[PDB]
Amino acid sequence: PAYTNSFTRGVYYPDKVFRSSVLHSTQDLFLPFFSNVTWFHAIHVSNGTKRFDNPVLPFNDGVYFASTEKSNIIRGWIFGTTLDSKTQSLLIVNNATNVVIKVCEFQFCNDPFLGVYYHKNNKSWMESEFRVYSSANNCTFEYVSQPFLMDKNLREFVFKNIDGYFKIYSKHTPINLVRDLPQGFSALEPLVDLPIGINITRFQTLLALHRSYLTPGDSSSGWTAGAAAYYVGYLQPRTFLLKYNENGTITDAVDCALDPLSETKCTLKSFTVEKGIYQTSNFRVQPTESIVRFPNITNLCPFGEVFNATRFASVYAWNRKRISNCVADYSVLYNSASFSTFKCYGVSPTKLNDLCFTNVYADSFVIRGDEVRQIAPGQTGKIADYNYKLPDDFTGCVIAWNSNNLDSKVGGNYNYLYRLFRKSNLKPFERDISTEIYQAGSTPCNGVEGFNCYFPLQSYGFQPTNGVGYQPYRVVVLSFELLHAPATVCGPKKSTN
Amino acid sequence: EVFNATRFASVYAWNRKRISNCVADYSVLYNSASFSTFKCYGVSPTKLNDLCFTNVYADSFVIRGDEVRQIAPGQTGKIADYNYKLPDDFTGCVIAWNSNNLDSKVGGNYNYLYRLFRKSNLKPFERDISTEIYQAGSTPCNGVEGFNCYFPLQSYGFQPTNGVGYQPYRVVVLSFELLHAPATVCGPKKSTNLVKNKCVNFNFNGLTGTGVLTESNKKFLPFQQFGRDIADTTDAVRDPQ
Amino acid sequence: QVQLQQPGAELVKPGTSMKLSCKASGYTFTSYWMHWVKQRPGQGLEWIGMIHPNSGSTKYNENFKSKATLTVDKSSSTAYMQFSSLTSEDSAVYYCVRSGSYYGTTYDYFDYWGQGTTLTVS
Amino acid sequence: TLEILDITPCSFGGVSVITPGTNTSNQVAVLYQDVNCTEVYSTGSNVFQTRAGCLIGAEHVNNSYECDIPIGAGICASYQT
Amino acid sequence: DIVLTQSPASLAVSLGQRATISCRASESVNIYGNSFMHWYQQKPGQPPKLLIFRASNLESGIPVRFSGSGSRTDFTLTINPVEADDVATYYCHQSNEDPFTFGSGTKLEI
Amino acid sequence: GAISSVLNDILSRLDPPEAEVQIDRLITGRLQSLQTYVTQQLIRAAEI
Amino acid sequence: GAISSVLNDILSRLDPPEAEVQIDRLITGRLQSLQTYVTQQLIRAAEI
Ligand SMILES: *[C@@H]1O[C@H](CO)[C@@H](O)[C@H](O)[C@H]1NC(C)=O
Ligand SMILES: *[C@@H]1O[C@H](CO)[C@@H](O)[C@H](O)[C@H]1NC(C)=O
Ligand SMILES: *[C@@H]1O[C@H](CO)[C@@H](O)[C@H](O)[C@H]1NC(C)=O
Ligand SMILES: *[C@@H]1O[C@H](CO)[C@@H](O)[C@H](O)[C@H]1NC(C)=O
Ligand SMILES: *[C@@H]1O[C@H](CO)[C@@H](O)[C@H](O)[C@H]1NC(C)=O
Ligand SMILES: *[C@@H]1O[C@H](CO)[C@@H](O)[C@H](O)[C@H]1NC(C)=O
Repeated sequence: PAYTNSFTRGVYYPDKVFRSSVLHSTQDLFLPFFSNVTWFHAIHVSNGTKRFDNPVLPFNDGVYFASTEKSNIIRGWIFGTTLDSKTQSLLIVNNATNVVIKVCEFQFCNDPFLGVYYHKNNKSWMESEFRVYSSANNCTFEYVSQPFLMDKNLREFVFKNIDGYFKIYSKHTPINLVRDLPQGFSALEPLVDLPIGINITRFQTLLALHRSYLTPGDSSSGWTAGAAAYYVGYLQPRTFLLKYNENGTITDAVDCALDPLSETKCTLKSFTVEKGIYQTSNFRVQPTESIVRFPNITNLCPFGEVFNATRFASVYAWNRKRISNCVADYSVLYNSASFSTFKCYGVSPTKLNDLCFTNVYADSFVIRGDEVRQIAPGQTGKIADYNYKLPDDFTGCVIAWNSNNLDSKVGGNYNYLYRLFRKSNLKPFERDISTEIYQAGSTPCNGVEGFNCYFPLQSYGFQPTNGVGYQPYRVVVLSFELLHAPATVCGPKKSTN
Repeated sequence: EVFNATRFASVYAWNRKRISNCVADYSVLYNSASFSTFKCYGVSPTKLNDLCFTNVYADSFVIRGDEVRQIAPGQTGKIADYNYKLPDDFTGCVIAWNSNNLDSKVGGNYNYLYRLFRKSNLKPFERDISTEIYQAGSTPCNGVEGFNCYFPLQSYGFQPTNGVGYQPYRVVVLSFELLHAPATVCGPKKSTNLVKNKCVNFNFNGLTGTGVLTESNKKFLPFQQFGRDIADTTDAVRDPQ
Repeated sequence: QVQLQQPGAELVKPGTSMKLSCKASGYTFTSYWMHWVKQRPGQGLEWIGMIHPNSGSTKYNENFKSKATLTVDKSSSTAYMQFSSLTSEDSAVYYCVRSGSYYGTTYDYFDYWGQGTTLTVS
Repeated sequence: TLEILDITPCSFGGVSVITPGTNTSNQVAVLYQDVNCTEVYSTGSNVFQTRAGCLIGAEHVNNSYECDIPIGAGICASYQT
Repeated sequence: DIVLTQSPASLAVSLGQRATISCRASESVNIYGNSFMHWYQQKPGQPPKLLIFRASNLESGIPVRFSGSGSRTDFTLTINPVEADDVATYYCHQSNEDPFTFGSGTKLEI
Repeated sequence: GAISSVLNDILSRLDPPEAEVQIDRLITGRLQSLQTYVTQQLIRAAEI
Repeated sequence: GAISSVLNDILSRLDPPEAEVQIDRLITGRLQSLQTYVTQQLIRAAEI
């Protein structure tokens, strides 16, 4: 793709309002003056070898399509968001009889094209069949009129989508230029406005393919596609000072943003500006970034104390503490690598800082190392069922870390206990401080101990020699909830350098 | 068929249909007592006949009763912000009438949907039919419904026993725009003979001005209808007839 | 497990006000929330009122607000409800109700209910 | 931190072009009124600084000429070979 | 207040087959993510038995056959292996506000 | 701030009860513009 | 007459639809202040 200058082209009629000797300046989607326009060349013969290349060029809020070919090789265009059956697709077809603009939900083929055949008696290339879409569903609009594409000649078309309307402006002027857009000014009258009502993201040119191409032969004997020369530009929202002559034709225009001189013309609303200094605009330096600074978190929630402490409650007597009315920093909690287990089932731990929850709870308890996995949302386990239960729908963090140094020693930690036997599985987030013997059995023993009656609580054995399976791994379950009340505990307000 | 149709679409995907190349008698609509609310924002209900409009759009959908107020230029709400948003500078008239006996049955009528959750605000006069699951923000979720993510379409609860504010109210939003393009559909005001060189009151497709008409040598291109001057007051008009 | 005891059936004359309570076993009565409900066959269950046994306020539904007096006894783990101007339509089978919460301050779940006593005025 | 930060507003100024007659030429010189050239046609094109502002597009001349287009603060621009 | 309309009321489903019943409240029972809905197993002349005491929480000691689904006003119950004796009247209840209303009733038969 | 800048359109578009607010917007704006123009003309005429 | 003299707060603590009314009150007030200032400047500049 070789680029060429726009050279003050793409100027069309903004509104269907007559004006005579009026220097009316309006802002509209326009092709910027002196813009470097890509001369796409779709199919280039090698020997006559076919090289099919119809790229999906982006719409970019307007296309200044143009072609200098007098052979009328181009026949219609393709407009669509994704060019599939799901999305509504726009079709333009320019046959000899008329122009067909048809909009439906179209399942396009890999190569959308118009197939023509040569008839010996008629000696003309009539349309054999159309092969662009496989199916036509949810059809919305159709338009038929005299073909503008047919009848040296340079054909210009601006395609715009504004408020569900398709704007097409056509102008035809014969030129002798080989491959460059003329260094001249030509306004574009509104050919037709179409209430398509769909969004167009990419633009694809459609080319007529002859019977020689339609044959599976790699070489088209009767047709050559090397003349497929077309230009594609992109329109930008620039204010323009259009000049209407006595007939209402825009003989000339200036693009305000192109250079300070054109900004001067737009300011004075005159194409000829006398020598001097003119306050065209004001220079404003935009902010590079945003900085937010806020004081230290005075009411810092004591997560450091509760997480890092010497003495904790046991699992059966697990302590529930209310973390509220303070701002809590979970960034230090997440960044800390001291804890072996940092799992937040309800919410992603990474974004725990930004969210604000009305009420936060922390549970302190002690379980064996092998049974750390038992404390999990909707987990069936002895310790999980009996003393500490976690609900299926859980919004909180379960934090565990090695506690060999904190409390494990040669002396057994007989003070800590777990409920080996209980009548029923405990409800989630329920405290179980029970001294009941729980005799149960075939017959209640009614005593401290029995053959079938056992005291619920059994002493932990914590030893350094116990190893990974039996070392403490003291576990903390953090809890979150929302009670349809204003949040009083939340992450610290962000501070930037 | 715009108003007395058997079926009307839900708010999230409403029917926008063209009205053009006709004669429009808004008076028979206005005088009708079926329409409970006839608030015209950019126009007047009585004076709709005099005007002539380039394009007429009829947006029809079924909403709950209390939500009628929030379908208006510049009002916030559930329906207004996630389902159907009118522009702040809206020129048109909203027509609403009770439909409890029509589209609400003895059992729960649940075919009408409103998008309860959406990422952000709705732009004016745009239809979003996306059914992607909405994530609150705490945790990412897949397409399957989750604890934190919900299906965005929510069904209206319509029962005959519901009172005002909980009953379906058909709303037809007639949005009118004057783009200076040739007008297509407008009032039934009878055309009269054209008068030149004499001071007359002229109503050329709703300009409604007073002046003396003289034949002009200025040439108008076929697409464009009327000219303008510095004051942006009409300096030349092409006859409609 | 948790067992709540109710009379099998109660036959009374119209216009009589009486106390109905549930004995609580297997759980601490004070901590858990105390609610009440009545059943009428062929008609939906509809709630009565709320009291927290240890230092808790009381609320009732609007239709039956103050129609029946409701109290809680810390001893015997029983909550006593008293009628007022009992009628045939007021008669229904009443169920002892216990409520539980993950964090408190809300009614997350109802864990156990009693068998219920049938207030038949036949 | 117990520190005091003076807030002065971001630099702003009126972009004033210096153009000769449209028939005479199409080249322009741009004056950025009371703006330092640091935060500033593309930059680096014969940038010259004066009290009025950062004058871009015209090269400074040590020789003194009669005023044609008054820039301000004693600077005047002319279209000369 | 909040009214619950159980749909499709009484339902008949074959043994070991998908069964779906949904009751939609007049206004949503979920406050912020968490939902307050209770589904009950009331046999004739027997106390109601819990199935699902939250949006998706399932009571311990009860078969996992009952499943939780739904959001905001609309909550759906799924029973893929419907069993013989568990069929009875089903109630759904909203715990968000003080009216504390329950469902109408949902008869189930094989 | 009025819906349209031509009095004839708003006068044909809006009934007087709510038309009068838009006409008042236009009246205030055009009166401000005319007062500004007349003041500029008075100062310029003092100069002249 | 606007509920606040800094437009950022009214653009933040109100949603637009009723916010542009206060913005109009403030725009009219500030525009009147500039017209007064420029008129006094013109008269003072005529004196100077
Ligand atoms: C100008 O065109 C050349 C090629 O002709 C291209 O490389 C360059 O990017 C263009 N400049 C633009 C688009 O600003
Ligand atoms: C307008 O169109 C006429 C048509 O013949 C042409 O003669 C004339 O040169 C055009 N331009 C002007 C300014 O009249
Ligand atoms: C660890 O303990 C220290 C006590 O010096 C405390 O400041 C810190 O916050 C604790 N870490 C965590 C993650 O709580
Ligand atoms: C449909 O409703 C309109 C508006 O009330 C009415 O004019 C028309 O007569 C109705 N249709 C029939 C067939 O009555
Ligand atoms: C522009 O900024 C630089 C910063 O290094 C400073 O030295 C210079 O004095 C500034 N210009 C003026 C006119 O103050
Ligand atoms: C003007 O004189 C200064 C003196 O140092 C010199 O640096 C500068 O280059 C001169 N400029 C020209 C254009 O001669």
